[PDB]
Amino acid sequence: VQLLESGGGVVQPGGSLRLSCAASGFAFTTYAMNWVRQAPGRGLEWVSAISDGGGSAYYADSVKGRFTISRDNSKNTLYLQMNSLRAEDTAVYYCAKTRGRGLYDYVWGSKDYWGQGTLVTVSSASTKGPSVFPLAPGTAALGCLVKDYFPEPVTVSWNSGALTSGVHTFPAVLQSSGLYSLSSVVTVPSSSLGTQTYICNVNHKPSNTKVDKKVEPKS
Amino acid sequence: EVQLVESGGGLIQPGGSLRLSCAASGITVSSNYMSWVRQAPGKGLEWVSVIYSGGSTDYADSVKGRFTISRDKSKNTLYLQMNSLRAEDTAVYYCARDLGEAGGMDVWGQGTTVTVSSASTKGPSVFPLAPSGTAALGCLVKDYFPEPVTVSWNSGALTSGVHTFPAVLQSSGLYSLSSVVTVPSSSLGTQTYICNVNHKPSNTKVDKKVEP
Amino acid sequence: TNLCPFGEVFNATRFASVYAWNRKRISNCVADYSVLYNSASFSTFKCYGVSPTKLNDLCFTNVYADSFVIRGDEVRQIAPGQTGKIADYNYKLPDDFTGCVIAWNSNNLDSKVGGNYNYLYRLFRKSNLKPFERDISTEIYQAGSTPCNGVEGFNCYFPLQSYGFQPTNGVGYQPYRVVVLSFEATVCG
Amino acid sequence: IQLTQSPSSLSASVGDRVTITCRASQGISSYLAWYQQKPGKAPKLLIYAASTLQSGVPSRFSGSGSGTDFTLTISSLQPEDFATYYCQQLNSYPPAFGGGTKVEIKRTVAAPSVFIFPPSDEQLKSGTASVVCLLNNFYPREAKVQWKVDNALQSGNSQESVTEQDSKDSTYSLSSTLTLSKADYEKHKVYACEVTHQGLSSPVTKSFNRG
Amino acid sequence: DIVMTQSPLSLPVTPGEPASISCRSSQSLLHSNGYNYLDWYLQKPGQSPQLLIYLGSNRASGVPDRFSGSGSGTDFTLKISRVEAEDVGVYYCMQALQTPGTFGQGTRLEIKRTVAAPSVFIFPPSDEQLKSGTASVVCLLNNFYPREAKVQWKVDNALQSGNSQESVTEQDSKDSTYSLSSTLTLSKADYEKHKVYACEVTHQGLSSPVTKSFNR
Repeated sequence: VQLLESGGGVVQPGGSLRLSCAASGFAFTTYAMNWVRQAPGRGLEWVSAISDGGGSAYYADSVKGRFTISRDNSKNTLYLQMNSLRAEDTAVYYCAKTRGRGLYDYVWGSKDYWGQGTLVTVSSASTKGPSVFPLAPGTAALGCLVKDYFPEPVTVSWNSGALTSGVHTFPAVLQSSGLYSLSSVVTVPSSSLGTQTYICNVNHKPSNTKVDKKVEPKS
Repeated sequence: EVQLVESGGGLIQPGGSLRLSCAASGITVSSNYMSWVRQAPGKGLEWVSVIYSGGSTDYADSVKGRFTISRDKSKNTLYLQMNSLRAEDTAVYYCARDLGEAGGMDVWGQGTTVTVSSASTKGPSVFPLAPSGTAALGCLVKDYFPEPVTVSWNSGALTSGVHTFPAVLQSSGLYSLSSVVTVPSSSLGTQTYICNVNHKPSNTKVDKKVEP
Repeated sequence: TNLCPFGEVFNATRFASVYAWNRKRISNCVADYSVLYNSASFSTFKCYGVSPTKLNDLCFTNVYADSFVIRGDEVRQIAPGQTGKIADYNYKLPDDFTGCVIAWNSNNLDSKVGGNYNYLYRLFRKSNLKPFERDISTEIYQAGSTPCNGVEGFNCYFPLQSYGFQPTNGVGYQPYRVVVLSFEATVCG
Repeated sequence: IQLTQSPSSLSASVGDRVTITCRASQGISSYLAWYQQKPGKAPKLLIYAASTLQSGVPSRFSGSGSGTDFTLTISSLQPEDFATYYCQQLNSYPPAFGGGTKVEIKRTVAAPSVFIFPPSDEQLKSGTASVVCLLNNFYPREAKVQWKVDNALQSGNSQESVTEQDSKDSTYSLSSTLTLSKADYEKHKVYACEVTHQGLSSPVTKSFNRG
Repeated sequence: DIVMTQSPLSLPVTPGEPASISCRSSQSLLHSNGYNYLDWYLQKPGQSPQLLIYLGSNRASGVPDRFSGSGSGTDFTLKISRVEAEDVGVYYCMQALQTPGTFGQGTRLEIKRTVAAPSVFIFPPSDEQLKSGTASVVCLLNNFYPREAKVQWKVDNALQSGNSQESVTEQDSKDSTYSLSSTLTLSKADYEKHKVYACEVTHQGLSSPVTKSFNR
């Protein structure tokens, strides 16, 4: 089962974006699904819920009128268009599938499987893909400093996914300017620096900025 | 709460006929797909038959024309008639509620063994295996037909150490097993050991004391 | 004046699921039943009244063409006198049938990678369907003795399961579009 | 369709991650259910729809797979997990089931304690006499047991039956049985059981004389 | 809007011990048919939530036999019989009866473990940052327990106070430890103008505060 979510990025305050979520591995046409969102470090807030063949939709008073949720069961994909976007609407948006298909198994009820999440940021924009500089290396660690990038999320991986053990990508911090910057490190045997090449694959996509940088020692 | 409990199996001469029952509780037999699955000694699981809610019935080719499946809705039991039985039909027969692909057979019966032989029922002889710090003693259940013999000790008052071997078939054609329990070397002269053998096939119940 | 529009039912983009079959009534027309029979682009074509030739040598009151998609392995149930999960619970043609069943593999369109779950089939019903019935309910099936109060869960099964068509399945479990024309004047041949 | 699971037998220590597979010959999407059958008891549905765990089953069991390659994993083996496991095809009416796979549990070596038991006087009155040798709580399952009457190795009369693995200490038991008539039982005085086993420095013999 | 509140909002446990989060609502959630419509979700670090309990006491598909929730009407309680490292996350309760779904503020389970000290490391800025005008010096504390630690930036042994910024990760789900980075953002001019930049790290598992340093 998979609820994969598309869309997401920066839109101007007072603007309009539409998130799609595409599901596979379940009936869908029989299950009612909802959209839940949560603001960075704030807890979860409910947004909307639609029944199994449209025809029934409920939304939070805080969103009545601006967003409209709908779906196309022919294409097995749920959407949610929101307009009049403001300061308080920037949060990660998750589609969830409700558990039951019976009645008394209310359409905005218990959510059974949730989506990975797609983040929407609402501000007078800046969209700069980052600078990627080498953190220069028994056991020892090396890492990437992805500096001054905007909006969120940046995703780091080492050796195109082969490295994931000991890896620590930290949460981005917002600096005196409004740009972001975070650093990902990884610990490895001090002796293997000569035989294996460490590559960090920084992929800040919302500015199409895939950047692999080899990380090598300094003497 | 929810439990299928079968009965009706035993020894039946070939060409013969037999009917098993599988009374459910908690599950309505007439409202699900209930199937009969059977397992031959040392082999895998073979589906025998199924009866949909709707009333349709399906059977494996090895059983078509000899066996019929049905259900008494007013007793919630599901039965399966066995007719013109072969030596190939000897097996444990389980009945379970097939839930299709919304889960599998999730509720199963306890199983009721069916044995299709030309032989007759002989009851066991239960001579004692006795002791010589830990010491062990046990009962020996010799020459019975068919299975099964059940052995308990002190009516369930002794279950620690007790081991009951799976029976072995002898050249005679009958079976034999031995149950053994290990006890401490000081219980001999104060505790009383009595092995209760029950062979339901011949309605024979024997209890035997075991002295040094 | 013009052809019966089979191009509307056989060469149509989407097919209905079996539990909720589609039916098109056909009238004030007449079409050749010998481009279909001599099509050769169909794996099945079996009639139960008379043969596909004389049929277009006759005129009928009204002709209906029901259409849905099942597993190829169940097409043997779209015929009079059969029993199965499709002829009992989803679709049932009468024992006095007069008409033709036609069917072909659809694995290029109805199957998807990762499974196509738009095709449902009823899997639980407390009694089979009467001939040409269409049941579209979705009420929780109660399979125990205790009522379900409208909550899917144990012995409380939502009645429709999904064919999980994937292109790498076996041909006895791959998508077969089916069309059944029944005959009871306005069209002829 | 036929399913073919493998490895037919498998054996691994407690705490190990164990994986069994089922190969279907045609391609069955996600219609497979995995059951577990403890000896003497009926099976238990462990998982349906390839990956969905059945209510009540512990979480250290999980399925993955689709198409023709299905996998059943026990992420951390516990002692009571020894059984037979069988895949089944949901969706084809004659429900094809796989042949079965026996998981046995490994352990530190354990020597067995041997004890012999002469025939019961109550028995001899009937003409047949049954000497029995018992090996208790040993692991691995393999052991030799040779009878010696007087001091002759016997061959052709003994028979042994081993039990299943104990559910807690994963150890076996075994009894060998010599079968001779009362006539021959009384021709001889010494009866011995020579048991050799991996956990034994050198063989242990346990005999007894008539009377 | 039904209001939900759970307590505590911080529950510190030790592997093998039980934990118990309680969550109570404004209006009763008993019966829309005989069931209590209030569920429990868990959200691990970097992950989207997942149902644990539904309709009050019904374990979700896949969820461990160690999790259970009880109560009825207005008083609910989720209890983890034996806590495991892999269970650290935030747990929210939610009512599913009325139209605005509402959840709790969350209860952050923190996992308690043996004190561990951070491996400290410091990286000099890249050659490519300096073709930019700014220079960033990272100091990393890796795999340390508790989250209580403070690092100081001193150039030529002069304490820094306004440049360093820190970001910490969440607790691991295997080792149950934290890591933290602190970075000095200077200008090429001001960096070039010193010799020995170093990091001073204090922490409860470090008897003598460790300090690493490099020279331009």
